Amino acid sequence: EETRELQSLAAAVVPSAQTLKITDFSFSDFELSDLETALCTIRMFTDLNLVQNFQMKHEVLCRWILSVKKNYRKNVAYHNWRHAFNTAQCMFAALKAGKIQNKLTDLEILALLIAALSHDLDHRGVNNSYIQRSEHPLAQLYCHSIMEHHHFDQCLMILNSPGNQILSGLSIEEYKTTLKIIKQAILATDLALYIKRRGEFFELIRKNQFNLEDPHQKELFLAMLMTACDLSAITKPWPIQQRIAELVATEFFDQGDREKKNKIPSMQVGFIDAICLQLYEALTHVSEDCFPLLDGCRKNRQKWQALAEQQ
Ligand SMILES: [Mg+2]
Ligand SMILES: [Zn+2]
Repeated sequence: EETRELQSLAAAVVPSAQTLKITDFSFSDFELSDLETALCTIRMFTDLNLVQNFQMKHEVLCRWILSVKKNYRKNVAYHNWRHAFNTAQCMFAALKAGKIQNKLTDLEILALLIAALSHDLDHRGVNNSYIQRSEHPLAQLYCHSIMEHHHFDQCLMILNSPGNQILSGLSIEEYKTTLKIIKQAILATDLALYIKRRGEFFELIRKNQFNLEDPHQKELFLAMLMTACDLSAITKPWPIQQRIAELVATEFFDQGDREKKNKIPSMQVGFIDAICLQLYEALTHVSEDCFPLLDGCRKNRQKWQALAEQQ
């Protein structure tokens, strides 16, 4: 923890969302410093009116952002702070440009932004087995989103750390509700759960029966939205997506955790067809203004497929 970094961040001016380009679905962070990503994150909380509605003190929000960033591992090629930051930025764009904000309560928005920023906390890389030391070595197949429970645990620890309590201003009831939504939001990032619930979502939509007013359906939508944001690197402009695919590959093969480009195109096409395309199609139906995520995903499939056919 750099007291210098905190002082620096807390005293800095925070440019507008438009100046920071965070309202753009095509947003990239390659040109940004860590400080710049922290400032963008402050703007996200501010423009979603979370700072006002829940009386967050500036220094506390600043300290919390820095604690979150610090608890991601910089030696992990893809699953690091930049991934979480980008997941949060997609959530912001989906709520604003995507116009999903007016469809949710203030607590759901608050929880979704916190969850997006915290969903992969302390990730050690996909090529590194997550070991649950608190369970028997022969009985470690809970598969009940074990790593995600760990990410949530990390999130709660930071939310409760001295000087980092950004939810201090909520009443006890609001606090319990918010924690519950954050927890379900983080667990939703387990792709296994996404695949398990995909069916309902797609069916409900197929029959114009999707009712966001239904508590069960709304919870379902929040889970789908988290997945859409977690996977959004797949919708980025071509040069950015190539870079992001490169990072994932590195973490997977070169043990960027703690044959290649040649196999990447086929792999991205497969992932787009098996998981991504349908999700963004469904999201666009919920909110047409989310179309650019779908457009971006389709454009990338064609680019990767072309390379797959070897140019
Ligand atoms: Mg994850
Ligand atoms: Zn993730």
